[PDB]
Amino acid sequence: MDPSIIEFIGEKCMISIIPNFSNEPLHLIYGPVGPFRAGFPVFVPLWMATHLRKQQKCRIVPPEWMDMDILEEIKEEEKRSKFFTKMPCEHYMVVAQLVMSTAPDDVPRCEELRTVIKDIFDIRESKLRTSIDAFIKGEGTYAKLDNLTLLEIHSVRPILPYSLDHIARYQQRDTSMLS
Amino acid sequence: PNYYSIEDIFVTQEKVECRVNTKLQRMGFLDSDDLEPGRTVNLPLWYIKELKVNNAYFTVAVPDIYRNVHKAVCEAETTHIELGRLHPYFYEFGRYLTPYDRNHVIGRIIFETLRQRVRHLLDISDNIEAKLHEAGVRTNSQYIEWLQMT
Amino acid sequence: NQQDAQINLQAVKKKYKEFIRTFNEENFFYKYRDTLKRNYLNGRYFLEIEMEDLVGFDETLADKLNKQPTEHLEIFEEAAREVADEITAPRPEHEEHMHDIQILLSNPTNIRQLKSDCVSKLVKIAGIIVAASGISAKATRMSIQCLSCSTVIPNLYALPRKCNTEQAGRPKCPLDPFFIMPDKCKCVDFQTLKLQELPDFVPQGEIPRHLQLFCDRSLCERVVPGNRVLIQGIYSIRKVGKAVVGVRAPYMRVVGITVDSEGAGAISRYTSDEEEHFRRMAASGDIYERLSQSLAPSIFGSRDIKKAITCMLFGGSRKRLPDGLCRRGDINVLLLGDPGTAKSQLLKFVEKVPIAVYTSGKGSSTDPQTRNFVMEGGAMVLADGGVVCIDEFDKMREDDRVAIHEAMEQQTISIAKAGITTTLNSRCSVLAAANSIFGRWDDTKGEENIDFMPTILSRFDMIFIVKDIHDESRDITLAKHIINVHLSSNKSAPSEPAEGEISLSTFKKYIHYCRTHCGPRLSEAPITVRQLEVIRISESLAKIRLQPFATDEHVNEALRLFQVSTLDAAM
Amino acid sequence: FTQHILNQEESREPDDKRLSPEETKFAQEFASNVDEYFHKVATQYMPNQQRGEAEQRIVTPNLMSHVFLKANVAVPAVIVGVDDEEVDMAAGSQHIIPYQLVADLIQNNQAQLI
Amino acid sequence: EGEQFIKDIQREYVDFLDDEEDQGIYAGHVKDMIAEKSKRLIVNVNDLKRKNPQRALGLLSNAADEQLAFGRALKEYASTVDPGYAKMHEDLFVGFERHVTPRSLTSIYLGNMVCVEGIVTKVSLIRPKVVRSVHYCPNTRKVMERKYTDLTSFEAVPSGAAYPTKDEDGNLLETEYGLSVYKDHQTLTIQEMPEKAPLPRSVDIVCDDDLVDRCKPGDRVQIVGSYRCLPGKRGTFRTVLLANNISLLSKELDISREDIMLCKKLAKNNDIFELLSKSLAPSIGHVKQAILCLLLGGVEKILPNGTRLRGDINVLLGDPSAKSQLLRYVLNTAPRAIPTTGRGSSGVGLTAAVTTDQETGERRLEAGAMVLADRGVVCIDEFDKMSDIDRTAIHEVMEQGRVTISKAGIHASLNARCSVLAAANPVYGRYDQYKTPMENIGLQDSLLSRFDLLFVMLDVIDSDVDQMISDHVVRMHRYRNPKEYEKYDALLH
Amino acid sequence: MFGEKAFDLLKELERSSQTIPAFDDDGVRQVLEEIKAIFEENVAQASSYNASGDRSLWPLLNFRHAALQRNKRCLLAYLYERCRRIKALRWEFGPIIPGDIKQALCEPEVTFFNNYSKSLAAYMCSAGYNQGLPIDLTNNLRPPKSLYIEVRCMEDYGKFELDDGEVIHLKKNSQHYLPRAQVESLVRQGILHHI
DNA sequence: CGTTTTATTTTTTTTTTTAAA
Ligand SMILES: Nc1ncnc2c1ncn2[C@@H]1O[C@H](COP(=O)(O)OP(=O)(O)OP(=O)(O)O)[C@@H](O)[C@H]1O
Ligand SMILES: Nc1ncnc2c1ncn2[C@@H]1O[C@H](COP(=O)(O)OP(=O)(O)O)[C@@H](O)[C@H]1O
Repeated sequence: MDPSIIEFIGEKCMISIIPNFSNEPLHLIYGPVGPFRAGFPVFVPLWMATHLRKQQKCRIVPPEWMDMDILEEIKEEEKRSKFFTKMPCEHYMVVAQLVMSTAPDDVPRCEELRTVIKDIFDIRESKLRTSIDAFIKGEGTYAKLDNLTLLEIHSVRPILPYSLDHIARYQQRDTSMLS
Repeated sequence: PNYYSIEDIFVTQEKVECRVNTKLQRMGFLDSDDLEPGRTVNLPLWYIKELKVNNAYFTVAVPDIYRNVHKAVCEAETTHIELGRLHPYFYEFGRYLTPYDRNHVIGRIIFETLRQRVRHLLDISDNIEAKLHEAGVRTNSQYIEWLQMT
Repeated sequence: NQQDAQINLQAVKKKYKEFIRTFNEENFFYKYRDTLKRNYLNGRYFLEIEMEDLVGFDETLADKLNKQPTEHLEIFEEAAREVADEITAPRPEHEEHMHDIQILLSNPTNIRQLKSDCVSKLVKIAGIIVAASGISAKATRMSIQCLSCSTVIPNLYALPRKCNTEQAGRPKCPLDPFFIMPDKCKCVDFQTLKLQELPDFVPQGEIPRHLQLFCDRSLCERVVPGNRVLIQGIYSIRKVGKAVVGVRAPYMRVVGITVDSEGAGAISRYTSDEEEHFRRMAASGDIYERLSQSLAPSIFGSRDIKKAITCMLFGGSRKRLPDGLCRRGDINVLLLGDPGTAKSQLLKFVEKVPIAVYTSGKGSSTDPQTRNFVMEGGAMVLADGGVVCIDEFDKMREDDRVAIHEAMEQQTISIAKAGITTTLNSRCSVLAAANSIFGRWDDTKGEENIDFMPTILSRFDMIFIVKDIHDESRDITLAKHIINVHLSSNKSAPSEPAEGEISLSTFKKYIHYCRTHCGPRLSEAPITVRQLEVIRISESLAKIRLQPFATDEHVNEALRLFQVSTLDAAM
Repeated sequence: FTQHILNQEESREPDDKRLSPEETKFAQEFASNVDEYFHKVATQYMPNQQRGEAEQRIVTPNLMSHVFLKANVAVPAVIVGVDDEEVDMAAGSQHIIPYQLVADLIQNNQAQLI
Repeated sequence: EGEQFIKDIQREYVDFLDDEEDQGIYAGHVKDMIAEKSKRLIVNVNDLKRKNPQRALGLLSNAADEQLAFGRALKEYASTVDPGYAKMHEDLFVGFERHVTPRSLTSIYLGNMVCVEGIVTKVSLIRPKVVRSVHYCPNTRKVMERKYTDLTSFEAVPSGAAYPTKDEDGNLLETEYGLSVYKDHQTLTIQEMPEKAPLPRSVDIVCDDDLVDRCKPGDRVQIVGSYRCLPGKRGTFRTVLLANNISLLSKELDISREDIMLCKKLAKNNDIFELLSKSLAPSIGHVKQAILCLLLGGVEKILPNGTRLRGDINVLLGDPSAKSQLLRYVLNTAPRAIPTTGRGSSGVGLTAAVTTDQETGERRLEAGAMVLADRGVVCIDEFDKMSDIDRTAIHEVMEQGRVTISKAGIHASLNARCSVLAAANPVYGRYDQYKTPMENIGLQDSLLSRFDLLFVMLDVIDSDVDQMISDHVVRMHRYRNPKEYEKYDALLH
Repeated sequence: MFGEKAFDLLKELERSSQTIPAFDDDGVRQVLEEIKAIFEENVAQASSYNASGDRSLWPLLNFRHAALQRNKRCLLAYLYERCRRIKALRWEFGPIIPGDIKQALCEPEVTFFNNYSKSLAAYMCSAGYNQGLPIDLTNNLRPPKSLYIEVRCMEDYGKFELDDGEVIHLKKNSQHYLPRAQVESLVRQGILHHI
């Protein structure tokens, strides 16, 4: 439960990017990567583009859920989210941070992007105050993950469970109740 | 030896004045070798935390805020009742108390108050709630930088 | 939808809403957007904004906005609701219902500068609050049986000839069968607020002018008199015309005031390092006599006898009993003497050093609107926790000298102008100051300083007299205690360097902890009945040494201070 | 959990799977510091009957860390070991619980954690 | 008959009428055989919400219309059980039992039945208002009828107008009275209880026939009400709260025939003088035995077809400085018995010629201060200094105890059974018999039996009583304290 | 009274919060010298035939137990409470830089201290390698640069730097020809705005 | 064979009257 705990995680994901110099002073780091050639895109984890874009080395354009129309349609797809909805990579609220930090110095339209995603994040979390006004009666055996994303549940992780324990002291005897 | 507590000298030391069925012998701390059936007998808990509740020494009795007279309407008045800091151990008296008085009736009440918090702290965006309250503020205050360096 | 300019919609159509949805820079913090969320931490139903962020977008709305905000701020209302009500649920599955809102704006000006030209216009000025009314009423709509439509209103006529008890065949119903039905209504607040101009803009040869104000919903219960304001309003009207020709309406309303935080006074209405400041000095058991040169922190007097203040400001203890009485936790002390001793300015400072008022005699002391008889009250106003120190007891009318006898020995208060009985009391006290007859030559002899009663010399304690005693040794010193003390007018800062004779504000809150903990007590233990009845100062020292308890005669230190007084009434 | 973990170790001598040695050298380091500092807290007239490493001291018998479950198994209702209701499992959803009841699937690593 | 839930809402109160609470506790033989006929039942919301919580909300958002309904269900119940308590067909209002400061009625609670506590004040004029019109057609002789309404009762009004005539044809048309009934109406206002104040803001209420002035300006109460406001602001607005019950807090008694049985049995302990004398002021030697009758007022005596003799007692005595912290233990506890300022007038019993208040006024501020203690008692200080004008106005009283002044105001006579005390100061100190008793005070002996004693109060500081004074007065000062908070119980001694 | 006195201990850490000049061992002294004095209170009827084991010393036997009870666990705290903030700085440094004072050392606190410093020894043998390396965990995670340039700080204090340097004067401008081998000590105890 | 009715408050100077050590 942290700001960079996810960033120990989410940037592990890997996507096709462009390098604009070829293989480095060494040729290839062994691992899933293949070596590098300018003008030839390469898929990598995303904790190098730090050391490219801040290094003034090469560009990148994103995945396709990272665009306008698909998310300008998911904005109405989640009408079904009386449980949950479509999940484009389930971390588009963390990657977009570091993407839109330094990438959009050259990217088109980093804004409607930003607009909708904030227009999607908290609103999916309003669900998570409201659907909690459905939660009653010691429902340990009722919960919801079915298309939950990655970045949200931490924001309730520390609180209610460390409450619900010394509730759960009460959640055999005679007619009265017991804990 | 405990699910420990900050006030282990105010933890089991809040005091009640239960009456008496039978005689007494030599209280020691008090003005005492024999006293009456039925008396305002000040009783700070701990020695009677396991002192033979079934025995003919003491009776059904409550400090009456903890009696139904407040609380059994504080379950109907469970709507905007305030508690402040008053009788503090009020999520937790019964965690010991409830059967020990042996009026078999008030186990529901405290739960009935505090399970309300499943729909109190939506709008959140005693000496025990303090911890989780601090935490509730804190985690969001740092989720703030979970956005960015901000 | 006349979309050439002045359109009815653009704002709520796309624009101001989208400005809101554009107020967006990264960190994911730069928002005019989550503000109201943390307003919704309670249901505050408002929000604050600027007058120079629209300018960060454009130069076209700034001029268009400020002209007719009577329209724009409700356009903004509609944008607000129709945007924010999206937020109760992402998709249709949470809403009790929506509700109502507020929007709040933010170079100053004055009152003698704004006239016929400055009408229907928004302004920034600054003044000083005076008083204002209560919180009554106002709605937006309701309806009538006769037609049952929500009576749409332009401004916060009276249903002309159409009746609508009408379409029953013929049988008609002219001239208003309109019983207004408030059970269908809405509801708002009011205060009618007020200002006075500065003390800098020529009220001297002229008169200080002022005007009236007008508020709406949540901005009442915010402001009380004796405060200092900046504001934005409107120059608007109430009357009609063409009054030998047309004299008419001043007032303003509010939009978004911004008040002041004047420096260091207002721990009044709206740290632990300071507790470390507090306590490590009291760790030293050197406060009793150290602060006997502090209460007059910069000048001479009461020096070896100032120790007797240690009991009074902390006081004793209002130790109630099982029986009737509520004892005299309030207890009184005296001063008396001639002028020249700095006795005018010393107590002048004492108001600066908890809470009170200070002058003497007839100077505190026994409306044409909405037919209610106001009565602002008596003398416990600023003194019920506050205490006072004043001159001119006998130099005062004897009509307002019964109250003192009721006030003081008991707080035996009552009311009899109209037929109801204020049963008031207080934890208050007084000191007396003096320029009565013949001082030290009087005090040793008998009893005529006050020329009416022997009562006084009744329920008072230490008798410490102010003199200008001839002492040739001290003559030169107080001949030299007085020049540069006056001259350069310079004694401000270097009193605070002392160990514990310092820091008036820190002292204020030292004390307002010190007494303000509980009702501490004493231990087990010429000596007459009244002098005795000082027992309350037996109680004092546990706040002075900050004990729980103490015994009789270590605190008869005060008796060494009081036996000084006993020589006045020795025999 | 220096307190009663030694019960588990004297129950099972937990093998390379469960515990590790250096943890059990903390037993040395624990009793050394605690008793040889206690040697100057109360040892002048130390206890009379409960004199050793005392009876009442425990950190965490609560197996009650109420826990979120990473659904990454059989999307049909694979019903498995837990003392509360276990009906209706699936690869996304969850029936939230405490740790006391599933010491089973994560010893299998059948199930997972969020 | 709005949205047709109305009858169903009526049924839900009628559905209050089935088993042990209704069937055993509630009404029928709970009011009617105790024979009060007063429509008003006590409601207790926690029960109704335990049955029909939706209907516990049915008021709290719209209490405009629960009232014809409640009355309907009641007349159905009382009208389908008792035929005696049924020839009073009117609304027959009921209990309806959020306390906010009269300062915190803030646009809202409209439609809500909510509470505020405060002062009775400006208790005002009483005037009935009219319900129906029992109109007659004396040629055709048909007693026809026309009901009326106001917002102060419901939402609507009729064509509220002149009692009609010449309406049908011009036949014999005239009223009939004694049947066209009327409704006792009262108006007053309330203030916050002043101690909370930092101008404290008031409220305005309106009443009805069984709600009519249960106490007085100079009392205070908890009172529960709805809210409206009728006028049409800018086509200003001003409100009033209403739809009320009554309660009261500043009184004193779970005293049925048990507590009398309690008070009898301990009678026989003969020297209660001991107990009752050491009862209120153990915080004080000395008197308390003697105090007895200033509390008790006195006794009543009437001759057949003649006159009477006044009954109660008046005495006071002392060295300067126990006399101002003494006149207590009854000023607080005694029912409605008031000492006064000490040197006070404009209210002992005079008009005080000051016609700068309402521009007229004959009796407009004619009154005194002992009739508030009618069948009570009084004390004061500063008699030793007080004026001799109304000393005259005493000599009437201690002789008679009825006040009979007519300096053109009016030829008064008004009951009073009151007693009262005085002050002292020795104009020369410690002289009581060496000089003499009398006129070490600056006083008068015309008042021989006016007061009912010549008594004395004395002191000297001593050598022999020196440590006696020390050790007892401090025995007090530390039996003042606990174990002999800030102060627990002081037990021993 | 019977130990209501940790409520007094709370202010012993006041300046010693994150700006700790020095700490104090106090609040304890006769608080300890009572406890076995009142073993006499605890021993008085202890196995005495004054009553031969009957009613009137059961209820306050529990007191004798309660008195014990509150004794030991605050005595857990009295250093355990002190061992926590210790552990922060004591992860912020291995045995490089122990306490600034060691003046409020509850005299055999070294018993726990070294042992606690040596509970890490378990971890240490496994940490770094199977044989182990006292491993960098808390300090100078610069992506490290060349060894020999001087230093700037933000008024560190204690001057306890045991690392191979001539004299650094561990404050802001502890600035001498300082290699990396010296400067590997501390980061966030008043130090590192800057190099 | 139609289309309209209705409110005022504070200060003066005289002749009355009334206040304190
Ligand atoms: N026997 C006693 N019992 C109780 N209190 C006493 C006794 N003797 C003296 N005292 C205390 O001495 C004080 C004497 O001052 P006190 O307030 O009585 O002045 P006073 O008698 O009202 O003065 P004056 O009558 O001149 O106005 C009282 O407050 C009282 O509490
Ligand atoms: N010891 C002193 N220290 C400082 N100022 C003094 C002293 N004695 C007299 N004064 C002067 O006396 C003045 C106040 O005199 P004051 O008490 O008003 O006389 P009175 O009481 O007759 O009005 C102050 O301005 C102050 O300068």
